[PDB]
Amino acid sequence: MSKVGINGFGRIGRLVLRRLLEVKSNIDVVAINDLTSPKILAYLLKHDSNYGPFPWSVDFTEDSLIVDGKSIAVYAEKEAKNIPWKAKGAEIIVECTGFYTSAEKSQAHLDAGAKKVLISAPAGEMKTIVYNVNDDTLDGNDTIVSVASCTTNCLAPMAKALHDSFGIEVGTMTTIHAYTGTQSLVDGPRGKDLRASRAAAENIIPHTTGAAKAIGLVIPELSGKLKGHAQRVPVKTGSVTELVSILGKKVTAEEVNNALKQATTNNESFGYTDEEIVSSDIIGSHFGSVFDATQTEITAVGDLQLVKTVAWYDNEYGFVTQLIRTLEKFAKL
Amino acid sequence: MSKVGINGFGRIGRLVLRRLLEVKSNIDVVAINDLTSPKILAYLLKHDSNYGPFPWSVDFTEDSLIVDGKSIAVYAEKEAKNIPWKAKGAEIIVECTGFYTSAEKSQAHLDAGAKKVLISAPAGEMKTIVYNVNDDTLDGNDTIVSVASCTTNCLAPMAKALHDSFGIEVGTMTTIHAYTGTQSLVDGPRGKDLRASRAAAENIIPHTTGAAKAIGLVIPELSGKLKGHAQRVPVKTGSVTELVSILGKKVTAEEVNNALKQATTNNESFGYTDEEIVSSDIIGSHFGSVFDATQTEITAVGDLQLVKTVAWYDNEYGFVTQLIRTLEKFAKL
Amino acid sequence: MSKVGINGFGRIGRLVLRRLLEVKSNIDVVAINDLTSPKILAYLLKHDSNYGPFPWSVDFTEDSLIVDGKSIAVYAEKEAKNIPWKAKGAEIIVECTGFYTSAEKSQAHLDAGAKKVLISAPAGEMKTIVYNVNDDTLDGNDTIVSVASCTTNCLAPMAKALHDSFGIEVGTMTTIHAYTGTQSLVDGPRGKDLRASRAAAENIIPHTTGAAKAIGLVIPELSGKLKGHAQRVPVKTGSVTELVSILGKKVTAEEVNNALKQATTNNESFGYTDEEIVSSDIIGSHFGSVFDATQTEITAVGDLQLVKTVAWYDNEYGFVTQLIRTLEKFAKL
Amino acid sequence: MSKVGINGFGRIGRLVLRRLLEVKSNIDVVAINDLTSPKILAYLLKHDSNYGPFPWSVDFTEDSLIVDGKSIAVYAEKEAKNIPWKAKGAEIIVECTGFYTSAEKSQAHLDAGAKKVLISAPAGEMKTIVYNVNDDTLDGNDTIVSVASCTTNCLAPMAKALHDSFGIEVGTMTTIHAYTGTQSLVDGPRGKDLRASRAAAENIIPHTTGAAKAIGLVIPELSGKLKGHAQRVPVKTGSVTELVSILGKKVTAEEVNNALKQATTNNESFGYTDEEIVSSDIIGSHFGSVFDATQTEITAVGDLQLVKTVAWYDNEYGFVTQLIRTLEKFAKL
Ligand SMILES: NC(=O)c1ccc[n+]([C@@H]2O[C@H](COP(=O)([O-])OP(=O)(O)OC[C@H]3O[C@@H](n4cnc5c(N)ncnc54)[C@H](O)[C@@H]3O)[C@@H](O)[C@H]2O)c1
Ligand SMILES: NC(=O)c1ccc[n+]([C@@H]2O[C@H](COP(=O)([O-])OP(=O)(O)OC[C@H]3O[C@@H](n4cnc5c(N)ncnc54)[C@H](O)[C@@H]3O)[C@@H](O)[C@H]2O)c1
Ligand SMILES: NC(=O)c1ccc[n+]([C@@H]2O[C@H](COP(=O)([O-])OP(=O)(O)OC[C@H]3O[C@@H](n4cnc5c(N)ncnc54)[C@H](O)[C@@H]3O)[C@@H](O)[C@H]2O)c1
Ligand SMILES: NC(=O)c1ccc[n+]([C@@H]2O[C@H](COP(=O)([O-])OP(=O)(O)OC[C@H]3O[C@@H](n4cnc5c(N)ncnc54)[C@H](O)[C@@H]3O)[C@@H](O)[C@H]2O)c1
Ligand SMILES: [Cl-]
Ligand SMILES: [Cl-]
Ligand SMILES: [Cl-]
Ligand SMILES: [Cl-]
Ligand SMILES: [Cl-]
Ligand SMILES: [Cl-]
Ligand SMILES: [Cl-]
Repeated sequence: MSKVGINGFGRIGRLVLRRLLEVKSNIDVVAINDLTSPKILAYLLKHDSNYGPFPWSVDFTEDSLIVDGKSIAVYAEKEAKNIPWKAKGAEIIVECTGFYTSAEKSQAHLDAGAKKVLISAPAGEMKTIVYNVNDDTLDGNDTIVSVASCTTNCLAPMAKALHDSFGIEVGTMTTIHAYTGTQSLVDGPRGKDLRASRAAAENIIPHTTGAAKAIGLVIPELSGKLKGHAQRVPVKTGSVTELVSILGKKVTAEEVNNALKQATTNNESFGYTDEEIVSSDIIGSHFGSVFDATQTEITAVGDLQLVKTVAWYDNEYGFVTQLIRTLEKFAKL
Repeated sequence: MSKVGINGFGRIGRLVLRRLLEVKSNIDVVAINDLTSPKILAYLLKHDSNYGPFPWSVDFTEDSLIVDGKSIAVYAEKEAKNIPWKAKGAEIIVECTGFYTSAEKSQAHLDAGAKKVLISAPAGEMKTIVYNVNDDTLDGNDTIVSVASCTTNCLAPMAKALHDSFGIEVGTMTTIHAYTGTQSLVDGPRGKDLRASRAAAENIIPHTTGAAKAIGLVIPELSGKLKGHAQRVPVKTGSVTELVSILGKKVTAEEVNNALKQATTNNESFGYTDEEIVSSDIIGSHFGSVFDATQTEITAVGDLQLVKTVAWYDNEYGFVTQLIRTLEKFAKL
Repeated sequence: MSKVGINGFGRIGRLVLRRLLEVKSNIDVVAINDLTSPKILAYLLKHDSNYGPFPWSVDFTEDSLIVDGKSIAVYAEKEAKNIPWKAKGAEIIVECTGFYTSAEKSQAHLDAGAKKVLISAPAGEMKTIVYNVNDDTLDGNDTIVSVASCTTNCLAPMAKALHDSFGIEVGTMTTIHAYTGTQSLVDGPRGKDLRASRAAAENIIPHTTGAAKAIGLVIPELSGKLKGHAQRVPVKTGSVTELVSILGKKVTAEEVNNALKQATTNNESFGYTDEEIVSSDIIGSHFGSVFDATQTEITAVGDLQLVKTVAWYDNEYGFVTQLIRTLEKFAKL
Repeated sequence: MSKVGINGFGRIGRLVLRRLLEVKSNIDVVAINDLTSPKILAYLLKHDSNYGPFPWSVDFTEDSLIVDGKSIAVYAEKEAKNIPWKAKGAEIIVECTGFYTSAEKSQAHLDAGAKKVLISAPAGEMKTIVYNVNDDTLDGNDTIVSVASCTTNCLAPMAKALHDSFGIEVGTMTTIHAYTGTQSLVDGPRGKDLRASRAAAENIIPHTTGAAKAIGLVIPELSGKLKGHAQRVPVKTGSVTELVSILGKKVTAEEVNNALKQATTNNESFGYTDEEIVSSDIIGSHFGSVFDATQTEITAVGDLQLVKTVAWYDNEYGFVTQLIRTLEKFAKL
């Protein structure tokens, strides 16, 4: 299967395409569905506030985009059941709308004539892959899979290294996270969630995330052992996850950092830094997660020890590189 | 005619209530319509990212707000014609949703039992008032009235003063304007305006406005003599309007500033400053416009002269002060 | 009664005046030292990007400010020993410059003729007060004293309550903190701290703070039990401190929240909220810290329990209210 | 000579070196002077909040940078007359500190052993070059020259084009400009410029600029015929210049646009767009100026006409491409 449709040509959807082209995948994006015109999708693909001009030619007709000379159909169907995926034979749907995050809802793509769906968000109790952590759980028989959230892709590889080297007995995470499209520009209603109603670029905004809760799906041994949340803050992309853990062994910072260094060596999904970087330095990252040895902290009082480990992530592009790695493997099974 | 309803309890609508309590108007707001729950409306009213905590007590029930101890009904009817304005006797509707910006649209509130409608926005060729420029044109027969935009309330008093003192033969305006809820948080579709699709807190974004174009509604002798546009920029509120004019007389800067100063004297709508202020100093202003003498500029070669005059405005609260002066006059006709 | 001098009329030092006038304190501020002219200090006092217009009249002469009709002498001596504090009889110095944060350095004010110094920052091993936590350790003999940081003033009352109710065995803190004047507007050298060189309004920036490390000066039984750091983010003021603890007893969330609530009752320094607030809601707070029951989290596995507690603080005005409470007491001893 | 030194390794100084490497220049940067250590300079060069990772290797020793394998000497001499430019034979100094913006001040570099200085800012009455507008006025005997400001490089080619096609009789300019390091992060003294004291990322801040006033240095026929100013706003780089002119002929929008379009054809310095861009789309531009046809406006009343023309500019990288074009020519004369 080398035929993809993108449902939801948003921040993640457009970057899926940009990254497919960047790595010369033999995947062919043949169709896109959204809620707008080809003219507007083309404007948006061409001009990006976070990543700058598209590196390839972009043009449009009344029913398509022309991206680096290839035609991609554009549809505007509110309900996935009505999307004509059969029309151009879209086999694998990259589900990036946020509105189909369960096997029940993403079934509508299959009903509509697609074979597989890769959901770009947590999608409940289904297979949930962080590339280079648990992508060997994938088989030929899988039809609807999740690559979880940006935060899950940041946390999982750090948690996994810690769990493998030291054991994690219990832990809590806080991500200091760039604001996203689910939040508000000015204070006003945003469904039921009171905090999401507040002006995102003018506030620190606590926010729920399931990355830690649902880590069970990626790292089965940590199931139920982690909790966490986010503080959404006014940067446009680039985020950082802090994990505070009780480990199964007494450790030093040096030891922790060496264990992480090993886990990131020749690891295309998981990077390492001992440089004094800030969030803008992670924009454009090709990793799902970048461990930052400069922020490691061990608080010890006798036999008790809290270990804080910190990893950066580009919640847009960095996450997308993990989505594509997983897509490329999903496509070959 | 002292009982009011607010349709659209947004940036403008919530501030309408705040300003009304602040000046202890004899006007009572007896009902609110929006699209959400009293809980959410009360949360937004209590906590404001731009003006801080509401200065009175705020609580709610399943169908009401309780503000400063007074009960205000809350309805959630998306079509104005369905709002049960008669239940609490709402007579004047302050229309702040953005969705009824015409006589044809806003007459739905009359169908729904109200007596008059004041529209918080330009609304085509109906009676349109900038308080202390043309509120003397209001009469007993006016049933649907507009107060034009924030930008109109800024531009008009400056243009009026220039018109009366010197003549404006032609002019062009640029307002450098705070972002608003019609813009986008992250890059993505925002109706059909391509620029409006771009991340508002991360861009200078050219934006069309009608303030100059429709100035004839407020200053009839300047009908068709002005054009202009906006540059939307990343401040939360607070804006500034520049007008470049060919006047009907040769002038000096001191002479323009003195004329403006005279027009702002005992003028509750139109302030003056010669202080080196910046936009956050205008937040919370009780004027619709504050002329800034430090920015006046006369550019002349022989008989060819360009005059640049600049005024600040808090496009949320300052505009709201104008809306409320207009409302209090409208209610006593 | 007591005559005060302010050294460093910056963000903090200006708000010290504002808050003293706001509470109608008996303290008279008779002198200010900074590095600039009365005209510039008057401009800055009058117009504040975070708190708006000064609530009292502000004027200047060539050597003073006139504030609400009262004269305050202005000096510009970069070395504190050259400040003529005796000329106006300034007895208590509020040291707000950043450059005299030790007993040895602040001694220069005593040499220059002041009697006491209160330093608006950590200042090594001196008496270090968080009002309503340990202000009872002050006595008539103290002549140089610290009120620690904003973060300490947020952290200490929350750590005190947890300590008093449950014991803290070990803990780690992260504060997501507004940017301040120690940081950089654009990427450029900023002393020796590499991360402080980076554009503050455009980045999440890891940053060291001694709040947790030196907490033993305020709560001696927690000496050595806490560590932490900051992430500096693009909000202009308003900050939040998370603390992850192992406590000496097993607990529920409700139980933690009730203990904190009791601790905040009739506590003018330490507030409580169960509302879904965001950082701009803390701006202008009259508390040093506001505990947020909505963010409390207990992660538990077997007999292991991590407890996350979170408190907001207005690192500018809120801290200042603490500084003023301490100042009022220190001046009467 | 082809050996260059940079004085002021700031936003402009560092981008000078990046651009020199990017276009594979002949020029050999042999020395840098600033105020700090090689370590700090290396960190700043390597990590850039606006343009991302340096595309070449960066290391340092105690007295040098090593960039793409080449050693560059670092000095820390706050007075230019003391910079030891003869040690590595720097012949042309790119003066980017902002402290030597006159002939008399930059003479210090010649006293210090250099032959020529190119000042990255206006510097009074000396040859002032906007590349592809008046670079042919440079000759073999010029030793101190200016490239003016970012704004000048944006305005001049638009003005030149309008002047050549229609005549400019008189005109006034407003640039909506990214904040820069001359401004303040938080409200605090900034020399004598009151508006520069105010928090740059939280305000619209009127600011003077000589772009229009000194335009006669670049286009002598326009001397005295233009004036203008800036509004500094909260975007990190990327700016826009609006010019309102009385022209020598009556025109249509299409006529202005086609004339501009012709002046931009095969012009490496002056670009054209008819796309609906916003400021972030100009970041990384290799033009000094990009004329934007979508914003052209003609306001006409009988006999009279005002013509608004607008061009974007990356006040950092864009301007730097102009500086480098000029430097390459200067070095070969
Ligand atoms: N932004 C991030 O940092 C991030 C990171 C990882 C995962 N995700 C997830 O990826 C998904 C997309 O997030 P995003 O930031 O790209 O959101 P977005 O809001 O930028 O994009 C959503 C796109 O889907 C379209 N859309 C909405 N409803 C639709 C429908 N019914 N049919 C077709 N198109 C529809 C919108 O028009 C838009 O173009 C979400 O599930 C999100 O949780 C986002
Ligand atoms: N924000 C400004 O600077 C400004 C200044 C002057 C005028 N205005 C105008 O005032 C009006 C409101 O602007 P705002 O900035 O407060 O917008 P907003 O988006 O903050 O508020 C609109 C409110 O109306 C509600 N709403 C939307 N459709 C509705 C419907 N059918 N029925 C009931 N409620 C509905 C929304 O839920 C929201 O609470 C617009 O016409 C706008 O142009 C805005
Ligand atoms: N969030 C906060 O801003 C915050 C919170 C708590 C404590 N503090 C502490 O308060 C102090 C001041 O912080 P700020 O944010 O007000 O800084 P600031 O930079 O806004 O103000 C410092 C003032 O000191 C002046 N100054 C510098 N050197 C001087 C000298 N040698 N003599 C006299 N004046 C001098 C400056 O001109 C400026 O007006 C620091 O110790 C800081 O850590 C700050
Ligand atoms: N930033 C822009 O948008 C822009 C555009 C065009 C021109 N310019 C001009 O270029 C010049 C530099 O601007 P910038 O934005 O790079 O400034 P900046 O503040 O980023 O850089 C100035 C550099 O000079 C160093 N410095 C200061 N005084 C010094 C001295 N006496 N000796 C040696 N080094 C010293 C600083 O440490 C810093 O690294 C200014 O003249 C400015 O007007 C700036
Ligand atoms: Cl469906
Ligand atoms: Cl959780
Ligand atoms: Cl209706
Ligand atoms: Cl117009
Ligand atoms: Cl506008
Ligand atoms: Cl620590
Ligand atoms: Cl000028």
